[PDB]
Amino acid sequence: MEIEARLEDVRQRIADVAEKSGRKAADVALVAVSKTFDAEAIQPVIDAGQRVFGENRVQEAQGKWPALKEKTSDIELHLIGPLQSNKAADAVALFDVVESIDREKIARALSEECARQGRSLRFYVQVNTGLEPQKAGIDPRETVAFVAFCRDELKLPVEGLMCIPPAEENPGPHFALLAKLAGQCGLEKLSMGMSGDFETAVEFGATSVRVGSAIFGSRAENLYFQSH
Ligand SMILES: [Pr+3]
Repeated sequence: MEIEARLEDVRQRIADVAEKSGRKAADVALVAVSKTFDAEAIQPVIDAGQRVFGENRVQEAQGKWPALKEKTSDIELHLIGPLQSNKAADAVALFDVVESIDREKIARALSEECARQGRSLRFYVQVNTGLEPQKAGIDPRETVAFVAFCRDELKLPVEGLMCIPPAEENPGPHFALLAKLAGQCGLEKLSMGMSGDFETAVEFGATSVRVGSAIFGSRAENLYFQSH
C-alpha cells in the first residue's frame, strides 16, 4: 500500500501547486519515471491507476515494457533520455512519446522511421536552456527555427519543448526561458520539472512532470517494500 500512498501524495502535491498557481491539476501530466525498476516493481504502480511512464534508455525499456503493454492496453510510454540514431527504429516501435529531440540528426532519423513504420508519435524538442557545453539540446537562440524545421521540412509534429536544467542552480530562469520559447514557437506543452523541482516547474507553466523516486521510493526502499 506504500505505492498507492506515494502516488496519491505526488498527485496531491501537483494539485496543490497547480491550484495555487491558478491552474487545474488536470493541466499537469504526471510521468512516472520507471528507470531502474523491473516489471514486478512497476505493476503495483499500474494497478494503482498510473498509465503514463518514462524510461531513459531504449534498451532497458525493451526488456520490460512489451510484456507490460500487452497486459495493460492504455500505457503511454515516454523516452526521456538521449537517443542514438541506431536505436531510432526500436524506439519508434515501442514508445508513444519521444521527448529527446536534441539535434537535427535524430529528428531526421525519427522522421524517416515513423514513415518506414507507418507510425505517428508525439515529440518534444529538448533545449539546452543554459547553454552548458556538457549538455544536450538545441540552442535557445535557434529553437524557434528548429521547431519550424521539424514541423515544415520533416513534417514531424512537435508537441512542446523539454529541458533538464543543471542540478546545481536555480531552475526558475531555465523554466521561464523554456516557457517563453514555447510561446514563440506556438507550442502549448512544456516538459520540465523532475524529482526535486516539479512543484516550482508547475509554477512556471509545466504541463508534464517527470517523477521517479517520490513514487517508487529509492532502489533500497522499493525492494524493502516488495518483501511481503
Ligand atoms: Pr487512497
